[PDB]
Amino acid sequence: ASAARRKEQELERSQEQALREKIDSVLLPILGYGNYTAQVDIQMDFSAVEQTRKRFDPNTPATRSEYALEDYNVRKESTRNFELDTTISHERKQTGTVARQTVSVAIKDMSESEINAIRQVLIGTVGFDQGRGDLLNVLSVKFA
Amino acid sequence: ASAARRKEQELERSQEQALREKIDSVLLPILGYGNYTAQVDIQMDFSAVEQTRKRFDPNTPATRSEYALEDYNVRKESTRNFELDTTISHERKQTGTVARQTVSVAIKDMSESEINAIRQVLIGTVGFDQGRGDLLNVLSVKFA
Amino acid sequence: ASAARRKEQELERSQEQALREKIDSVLLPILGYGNYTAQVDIQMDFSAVEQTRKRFDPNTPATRSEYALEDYNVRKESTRNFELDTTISHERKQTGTVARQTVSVAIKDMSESEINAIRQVLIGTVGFDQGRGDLLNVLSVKFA
Amino acid sequence: ASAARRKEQELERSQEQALREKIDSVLLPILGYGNYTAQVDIQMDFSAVEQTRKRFDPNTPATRSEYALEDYNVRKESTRNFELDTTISHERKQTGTVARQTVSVAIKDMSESEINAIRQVLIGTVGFDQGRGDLLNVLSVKFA
Amino acid sequence: ASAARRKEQELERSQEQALREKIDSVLLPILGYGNYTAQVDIQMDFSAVEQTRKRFDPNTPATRSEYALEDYNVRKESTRNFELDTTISHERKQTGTVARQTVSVAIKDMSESEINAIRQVLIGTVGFDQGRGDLLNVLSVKFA
Amino acid sequence: ASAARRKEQELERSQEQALREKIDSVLLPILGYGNYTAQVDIQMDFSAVEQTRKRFDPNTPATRSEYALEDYNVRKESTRNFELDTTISHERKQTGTVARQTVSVAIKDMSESEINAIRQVLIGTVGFDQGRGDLLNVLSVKFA
Repeated sequence: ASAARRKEQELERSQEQALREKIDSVLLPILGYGNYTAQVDIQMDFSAVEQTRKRFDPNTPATRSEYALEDYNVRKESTRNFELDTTISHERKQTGTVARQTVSVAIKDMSESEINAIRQVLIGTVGFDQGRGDLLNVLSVKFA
Repeated sequence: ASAARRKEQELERSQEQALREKIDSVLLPILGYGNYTAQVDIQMDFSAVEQTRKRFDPNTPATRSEYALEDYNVRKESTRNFELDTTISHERKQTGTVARQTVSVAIKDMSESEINAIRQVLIGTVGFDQGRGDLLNVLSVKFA
Repeated sequence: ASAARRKEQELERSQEQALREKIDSVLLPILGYGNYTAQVDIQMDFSAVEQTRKRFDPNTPATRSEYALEDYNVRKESTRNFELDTTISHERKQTGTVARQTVSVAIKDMSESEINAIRQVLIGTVGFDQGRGDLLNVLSVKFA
Repeated sequence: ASAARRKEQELERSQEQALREKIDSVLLPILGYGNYTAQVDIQMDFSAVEQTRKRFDPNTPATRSEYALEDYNVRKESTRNFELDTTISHERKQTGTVARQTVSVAIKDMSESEINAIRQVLIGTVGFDQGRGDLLNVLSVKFA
Repeated sequence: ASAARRKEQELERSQEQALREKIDSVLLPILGYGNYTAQVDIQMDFSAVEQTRKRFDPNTPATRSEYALEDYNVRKESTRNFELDTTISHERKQTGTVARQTVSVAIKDMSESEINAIRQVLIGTVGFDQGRGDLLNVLSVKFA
Repeated sequence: ASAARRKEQELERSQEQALREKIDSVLLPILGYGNYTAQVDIQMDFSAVEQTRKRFDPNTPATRSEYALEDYNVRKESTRNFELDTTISHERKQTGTVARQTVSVAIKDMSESEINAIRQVLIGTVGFDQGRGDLLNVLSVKFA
């Protein structure tokens, strides 16, 4: 029960560790050893979702049987059968999708252009996405 | 029964410990050894939620059988059958989701800008989220 | 359960590693050792989708049986049967399709034409596709 | 489950390797050793599609039984049966079809005619096809 | 599953190898060693198609039974049976048909007539067919 | 499955080899050693076709039973039975029929009459047939 849950926790940590390497592999040759520091956080969910969809197309009907009666003298009778396009889809979702991620970078003292360029580099280095509400902050402060 | 519950408690502590490392890895090189102190708290729940949804689309009907009678002289009769889009979803929730989290940081004596910058760094260092009603306080006081 | 999921994670890393070789095999002879740095990221999904389609062609009907009555004096009666073209398709999707990919390249200090040419080379070196919302950034910054 | 999927990945790499030989066998004697560089990418899918078609020909009917009544005095009655041409087709698709392919070639420094001729040679050397949205770029840049 | 698929790949390579010999057996005695280079590509499919056709001839009917009534005074009645020509065909397609093929030939430096003659020779040497959208390019470029 | 298919490939090669001997047995004593070169290609199919035909002769009917009534006063009634000629044919097609064939011959340097005569000889030497869209080209070029 709770034995497996702890394992899940460890997995999250692993993800963070991976990120903590990648940012280390890019900022080190450009900024320098001891002139930067950063940390990351990854939050995920472990739900279990299944979906079954069964759709129809009402705009394309096909007739199979038809009966009509038009007895004037005004008796009018009609009986028709139809066949429709059916689509069935069955989907199972993954377990462990990343929900949110936060990255913070502090640089020892910079102009606006340099910070913007470093942020642009980190955009591809990390993979920031605005759809998931991700967070990425880069700034320069005085060390001590 | 109660043997497993205690384990859950330990898990919470582990989470706090993790945070107590991350804040230590960022504030130490910028502020300095012995010039800061902080503690965290994490509160979670261990419920068990299952959901089953079965939705329909009323705006897209598809006809299958149709019978009509229009006997004037004004007898009018109609009988129709319909087919609708059906969606079935089954979801199971996780056990151990984080509900609230509190972070407090005290700095030995600072200007407003420095405190704001440190708070901004901690925002990404911790992962503060306003949706869950999280709490983060950073301030400077005189030590003794 | 969770034992296999971790394996999936490793697979993603492998993909990134492959890319980290290819960019190394092209930029090295043109730019030079120690004058560039780059990192990549690949995000995928592990869903399980099955589809079953059953289509009809309403514009091409074929008659099988026909009965008519035209008793004037105005009794009119008709009864027809039809046969239609039926197409049945069953599809199963893959597991592990690439969703998004980000590439970032920084070059030590360049004119606009050189950067454009390097980007064009990397376009075929990596395989950037705008349909998936892929990201590729190449820029030049001052190293330290 | 995931053990076989990795194998699929390896297969893709093999394809690329093959291409990386063919371009090496053509450009080497014409351009020269150390005056060119190139890389390729191949993306495929591993779906499983089955199709069953059952077509009819409505323009060519054949009568089998016919009954008629033409009682004047105007009773008119008709009843006919028909036989139609039926075609049944069952198809199974392959697994591992190539979807897209990208080729990029850089030549150390050229006139437009020479680049056009090299592109024309590579057209048959690789097998570029516009139907699949393939990509082939050849250009000349200054090396370092 | 995937073990046999790889074998299919090898088969394709074999085809190319065969072509790479035939062009070598014709161009070598006429052009000379070291004055030409060429490569080929063959793309095939591995589907599985089955067909069943059941055709009729409506223009040639044969009567079997006939009943008529011609009671004047105007009662007219007729009932006829027919026999028709039936043809049944069952076909199974091959696996591994060649879809497209590309040939590219470069000759070290030529007049238009010589290139046209070499192309004409290669037409029969390879078997170029316009129905399948085959590609054959022969040109002369300056070597280095 | 695929083991036998490869064998089929080998068979095709054998056919070509046979042709490569026959042209060698005719052109050698008339043209001379080292004054000619040629190659052939044979493309076949490996389908499986079965046919069943069931034909009738409507122009030759034979009466078996006949009933007539001619009650004047104008009641007219007739009922006849017929017997027809039936032909049943069952056919099974071969596997490995030759579809197309290409022959190309180059002669070291000729007048039009000599080339026409050599083409006429090769017509019977090979067996060129225009029904299958066969290809045969004979020409003279300068060797090197």
